[PDB]
Amino acid sequence: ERVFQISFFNLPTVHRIRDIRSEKIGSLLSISGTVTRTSEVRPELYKASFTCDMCRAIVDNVEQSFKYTEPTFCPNPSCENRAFWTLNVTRSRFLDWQKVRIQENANEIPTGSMPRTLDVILRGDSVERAKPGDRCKFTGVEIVVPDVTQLGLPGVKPSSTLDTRGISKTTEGLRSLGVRDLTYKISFLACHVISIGSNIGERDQEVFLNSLSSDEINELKEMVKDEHIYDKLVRSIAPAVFGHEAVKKGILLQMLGGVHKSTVEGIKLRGDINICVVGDPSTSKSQFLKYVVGFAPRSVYTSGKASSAAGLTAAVVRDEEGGDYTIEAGALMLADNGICCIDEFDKMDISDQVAIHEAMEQQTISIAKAGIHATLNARTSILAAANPVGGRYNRKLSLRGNLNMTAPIMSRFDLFFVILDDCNEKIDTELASHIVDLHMKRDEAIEPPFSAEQLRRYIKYARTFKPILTKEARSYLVEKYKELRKDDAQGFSRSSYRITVRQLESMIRLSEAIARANCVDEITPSFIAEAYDLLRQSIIRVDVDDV
Amino acid sequence: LTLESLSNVKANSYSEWITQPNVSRTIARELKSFLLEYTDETGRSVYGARIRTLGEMNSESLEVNYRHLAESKAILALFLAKCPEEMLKIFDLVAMEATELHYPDYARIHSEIHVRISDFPTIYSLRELRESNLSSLVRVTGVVTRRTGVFPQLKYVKFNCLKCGSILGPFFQDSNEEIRISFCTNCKSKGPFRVNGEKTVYRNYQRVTLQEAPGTVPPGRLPRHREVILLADLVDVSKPGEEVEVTGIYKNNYDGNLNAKNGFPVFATIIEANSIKRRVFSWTEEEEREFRKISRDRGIIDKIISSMAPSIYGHRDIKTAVACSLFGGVPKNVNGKHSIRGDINVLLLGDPGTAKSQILKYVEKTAHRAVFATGQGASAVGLTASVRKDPITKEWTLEGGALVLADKGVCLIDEFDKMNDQDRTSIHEAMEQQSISISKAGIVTTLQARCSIIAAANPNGGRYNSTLPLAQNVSLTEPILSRFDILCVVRDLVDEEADERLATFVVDSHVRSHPENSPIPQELLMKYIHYARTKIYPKLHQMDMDKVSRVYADLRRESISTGSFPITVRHLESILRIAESFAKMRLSEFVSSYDLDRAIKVVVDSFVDAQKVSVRRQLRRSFAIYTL
Amino acid sequence: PLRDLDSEHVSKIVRLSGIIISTSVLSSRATYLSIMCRNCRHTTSITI
Amino acid sequence: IHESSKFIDQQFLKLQEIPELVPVGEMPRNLTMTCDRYLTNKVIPGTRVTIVGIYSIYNSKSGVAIRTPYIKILGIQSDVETSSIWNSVTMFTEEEEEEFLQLSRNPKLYEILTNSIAPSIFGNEDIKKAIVCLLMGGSKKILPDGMRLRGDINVLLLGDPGTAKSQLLKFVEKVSPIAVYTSGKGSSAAGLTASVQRDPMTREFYLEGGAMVLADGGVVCIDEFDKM
Ligand SMILES: Nc1ncnc2c1ncn2[C@@H]1O[C@H](COP(=O)(O)OP(=O)(O)OP(O)(O)=S)[C@@H](O)[C@H]1O
Ligand SMILES: Nc1ncnc2c1ncn2[C@@H]1O[C@H](COP(=O)(O)OP(=O)(O)OP(O)(O)=S)[C@@H](O)[C@H]1O
Ligand SMILES: Nc1ncnc2c1ncn2[C@@H]1O[C@H](COP(=O)(O)OP(=O)(O)OP(O)(O)=S)[C@@H](O)[C@H]1O
Ligand SMILES: [Mg+2]
Ligand SMILES: [Mg+2]
Ligand SMILES: [Mg+2]
Ligand SMILES: [Zn+2]
Ligand SMILES: [Zn+2]
Ligand SMILES: [Zn+2]
Repeated sequence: ERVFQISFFNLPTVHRIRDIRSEKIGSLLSISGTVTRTSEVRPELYKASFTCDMCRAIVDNVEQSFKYTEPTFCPNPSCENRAFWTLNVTRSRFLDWQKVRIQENANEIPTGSMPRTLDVILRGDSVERAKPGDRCKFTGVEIVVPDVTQLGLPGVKPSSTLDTRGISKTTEGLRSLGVRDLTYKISFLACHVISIGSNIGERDQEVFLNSLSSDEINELKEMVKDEHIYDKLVRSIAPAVFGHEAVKKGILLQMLGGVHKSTVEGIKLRGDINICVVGDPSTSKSQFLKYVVGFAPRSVYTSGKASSAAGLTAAVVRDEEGGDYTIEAGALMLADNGICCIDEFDKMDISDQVAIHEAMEQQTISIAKAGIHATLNARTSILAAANPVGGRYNRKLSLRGNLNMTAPIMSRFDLFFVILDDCNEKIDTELASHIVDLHMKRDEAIEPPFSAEQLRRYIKYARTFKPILTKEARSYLVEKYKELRKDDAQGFSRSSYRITVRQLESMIRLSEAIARANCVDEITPSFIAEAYDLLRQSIIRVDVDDV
Repeated sequence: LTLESLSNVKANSYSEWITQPNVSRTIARELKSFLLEYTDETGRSVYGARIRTLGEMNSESLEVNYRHLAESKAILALFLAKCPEEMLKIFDLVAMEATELHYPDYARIHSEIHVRISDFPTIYSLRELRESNLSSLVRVTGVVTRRTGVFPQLKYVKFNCLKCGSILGPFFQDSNEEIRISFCTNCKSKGPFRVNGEKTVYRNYQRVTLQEAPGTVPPGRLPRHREVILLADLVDVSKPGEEVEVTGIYKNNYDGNLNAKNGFPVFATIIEANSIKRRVFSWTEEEEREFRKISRDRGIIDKIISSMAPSIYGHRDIKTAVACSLFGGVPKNVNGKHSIRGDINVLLLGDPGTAKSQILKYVEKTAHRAVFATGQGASAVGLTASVRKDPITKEWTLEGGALVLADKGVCLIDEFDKMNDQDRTSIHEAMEQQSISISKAGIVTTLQARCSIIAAANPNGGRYNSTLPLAQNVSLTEPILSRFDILCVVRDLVDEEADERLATFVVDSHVRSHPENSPIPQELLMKYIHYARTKIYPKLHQMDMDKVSRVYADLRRESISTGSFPITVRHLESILRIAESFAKMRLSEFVSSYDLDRAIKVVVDSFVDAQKVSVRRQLRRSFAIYTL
Repeated sequence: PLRDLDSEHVSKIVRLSGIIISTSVLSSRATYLSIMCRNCRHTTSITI
Repeated sequence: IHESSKFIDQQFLKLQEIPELVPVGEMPRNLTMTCDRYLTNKVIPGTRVTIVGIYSIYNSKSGVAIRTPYIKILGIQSDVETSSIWNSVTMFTEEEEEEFLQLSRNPKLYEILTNSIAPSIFGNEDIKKAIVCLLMGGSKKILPDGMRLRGDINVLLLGDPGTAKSQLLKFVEKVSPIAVYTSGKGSSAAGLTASVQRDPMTREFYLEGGAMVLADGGVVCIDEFDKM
């Protein structure tokens, strides 16, 4: 017989994880939460088969009500004993079972409280529809689960004695009775799982265009024909920030990214573009990161001091002092095929910097702690904000002098954007006018060419394209690299940092991202020139005192 | 019965259908017929040849293709796919009988034949296993992470009665569940029976953790893992860290009282591996003749150096140093008292972006025993030996570190300048006396650390300075710099012509690497290098003496002329050691004058490149005869 | 070698090499022990 | 009845595969072994051994019928013998006693002993003479007031790199009956002087090791003496 499952959805209200009360146990209800841990899909004993131990005849299709049960009927006439059975696992019938742990959303968390978690069980077709690091709405029944944890808690815990009033007894001689504790914790059994976007508001393009309706395809293609599409995109990135067009260009290219290539040797070429923003205090560097985490899907925002090496990559966790160990995904795993925004990168200690650059080269995270040996994917881009030594950016020193990050950190960043604070009357006047206008006017002081929804739609469309270099593109790229090297050779110490082969690879990656921005399958020499110009004005000239 | 009658089923499920005795003997007869008569219409029976080969090599494994059984007996292939345990037991008995017909006394020697099903058509990932796959045959891909030790599992269990003392006849042990005994046949009692391991027969058992390969994993999701049980012939075939395809029965673990943490009757699952297929420096007699043929050529050394690191462009001196380090010299203990190191230590000191890491990775792929270690990073084998207690197992292990583990091999150290004090002492001891002394946790011992070392380092400040000499450019103290034989200083001076070819090489690699789009091949070179390290042992004769003392005396006084750091005896020994590696590339039992001159060239070039700019210009004209 | 040990070597003399990493303290096993019944006071000897 | 019962000694050993030949990603594998009677206390941890024994079976209360392997030791062979005061031998046979007396009657015993010190080292004859003097030591004096006078000779070799002083240290390490060669900062996992740490099982203080203590009654060769 087939097992049928009814999934209910579109409940009128969704309840917060802290609104769960004991009155709703056994009732259909909807919750929302962030998936932090997911388990292996496991078989659950739905309809077991037993054999009576002394009858030794087979029986089947005995329903299981949560915890494991044994029948006491035994319709075989051979026995007179009900309790003694054995269970065979082969003839039994099983079901999909997955336990996924969800957490309170950030906006749902009260004023001083810590986030609290909930274990929700998925069965049947609903399994594997929840992924770590996304916001999911679960519709299901609030169930109750036995819990031995509550033994030391204050208060009277309910117990369960067997009642002995209709049992005749004799004091013949030769007084023991069994009592069990009724201690429970609230869990959820979800029949329906839907994944809300982690943002505030599938590689093949043919799959993606089929999901969109024809009308929305019409505005998508309408954005495609626009000859000034690049200018609209770079102005639509972070409208709260005034100025800084180069950083917006780099952030747009980071959201687009490059293609991932592998040689015949087996080495992998990274398509992710890493951006680092360094400069004087209060130059809106954190505004870029807050815009990216609120806008880009599969993006996390971390602080350098508040992070940890296990919290950034992956952690092996002891649960309830039980012999099992688990893995919870760190920040870079939650931002896989996304952007990890690390604010205050200079404040991160050296051990976490080592543990994160291991993922920066290897694109993977190795776990060998205790009995767990695993390799995990860390294909994530990094958007970092750093402060120079002493607060202000020193014009006299180089880029390596200002930054406390290691050379393995510094070499893998494709772009370094140094934002300097200079006091000019005009630029300060329009900047102050813009900021006070924001404070006065709220949303309507923000006027991007594209809304956030259509910008995400265009980026998701553009990520499907895989640009390839042309014959003229390779020659122009080689000549541009030679010009970069000759410029550093003439500059000597006036350059912030010297061009190596890695900057040529970053220029290739940026040209691929620019070709993705214009939705073309072939890279134009003009796109390579634009990537060259972006990387060129990324580097600033070091001032030298007169002799 | 017949095949069409086998397709029709009378029992409730396929397992009870095959379990019926008439159906079982019909299946056995049809499988024996299929094993005997099957041909590919080429006049040859593949299975008869396989049976003869396994009989001649004394093997208990018969590799049976699934497509061959599917095209001939489709219902038997379906029965094997859906109910593989009893089907494999029946066809194991069938193959045992087929081997018995070929060899009559094979039964007393082995008494068991395991059939390995090959080329199962459907391929599952670890994340898509469900309960419908339970008690069925599944083929999954994965990377092995860890494996246990080989354990003895009971196969033919023999008991003894405590009342009588008699030994009761053997019983076959099912791998799924424990077997027990209740009757004595000598005492006619249900008394306590004990297993004696002396008369009990065992099979090998291993557990292997298999995870989904990280390339196949979807982006946001975590890689799933399974436990795979390997039986007697299948133990220790899969090294952890390698990717394999395993075909086996997907089944449930039975545990007492299920899982109390979940609150649900949840079962753990395993794969009982029927077969393991993998997705070696052994040379044949023809390969040795081909090695002699290619080593007879005059430009063998040039061709070997050009074959070094094909992804690396333009660094010929580094590739030469790598060739010397990979081939190695002859370590010599003269009359027991005096010992001379015979492996080349190479230090690549270079500015960032000079592709030293790719060279180290190439050596790791190329060398027989190459251990990668890093001073800065953490996810690597440590350089210091230790005795450590497992926090779970509570059992101590002695690890020699990367230097001891690379004994008779290669140790590749990245970020040489970023070590701590303990690692610096460890590599100092390893390059000093080729051993590591440990006195920890009651263990006092010395481990052999005769490892060649190839290291990569960066200059101070991120850039090499020509006016300063080599000692000022690194944090490395002079004694650890003296232990290196070849000192490759690499600086990326901006030359437009060099940058043009380098950029062209990088862009051509990028274009060919796109998914939408003279040199010895490496498989032959690897075995050539392994053969040379173990077969040649080049020597030199007494009449070649009058030249080396001639050049070395012309060396030292020139070092007196400019006041640089001196030419010591270590430079002469490096000359005599590198020359014994050039004679290994030629596969020559003697060291010629040309190999000696090339070694002199390498040592002099490494010495001059280490100098300051003032010393280098004077040293270049005086040794232009040796450098050529 | 230690990792080439097999189930075919079970209950058989093996020659093998390695390094010793721990030696425990000496335990005391009985070779000859004289035993006496608790209430019966029957005296017996066991030789191991 | 314990006062009339007889007992022997049983010892548990743990044998590990040698760390020189271990796969790179794998923990080295080990076996529990049992010895009794005269086979006990014949080997210390760290010793490389050949062992004849019975590959045997026990059940420890991971598979329905899985037994942990172990070895019942039948014979222990020490491949090399470590040198210390406890393992030193004082017994001498008559033929080697007489043969060593024929050495002392040679008037050129000093010259042949100096030539035997590092034959593959050219020059440094005074250093080789000083090494001969260092290897013998001197007469130790214990005085009635208790003040002990040492007889061992300490020699320092300062000099330019590449002048065979490290090879002289290695040769002295080889030729001395008890000798430890270390650097100024010690070894990779063996410290200098004396290390007093706690017992890994009982947490009680014990002497873990150290170059100057393990070579008691012998020679300690300290290379790079300046860095300490
Ligand atoms: N160009 C700008 N456009 C809009 N707001 C700006 C700009 N520059 C600064 N601000 C505002 O000034 C404040 C600076 O905030 P942050 O982004 O945290 O500064 P910051 O650049 O991150 O410097 P640090 O490293 O945090 S001290 C915010 O209130 C910004 O909105
Ligand atoms: N001569 C070259 N031939 C080929 N690729 C090169 C060459 N020089 C540099 N590269 C490339 O430049 C990049 C340098 O990366 P790595 O070798 O990992 O860095 P590195 O050379 O070790 O220097 P570090 O790690 O910053 S100290 C790689 O993508 C190399 O393929
Ligand atoms: N007179 C000599 N006779 C033979 N070999 C020598 C001589 N002088 C140096 N060597 C060799 O030169 C190499 C250098 O070893 P050592 O000179 O012992 O090192 P060391 O420089 O003295 O020690 P340091 O100061 O810590 S680097 C060894 O292979 C010696 O055998
Ligand atoms: Mg900030
Ligand atoms: Mg590197
Ligand atoms: Mg020395
Ligand atoms: Zn019954
Ligand atoms: Zn009996
Ligand atoms: Zn009695």
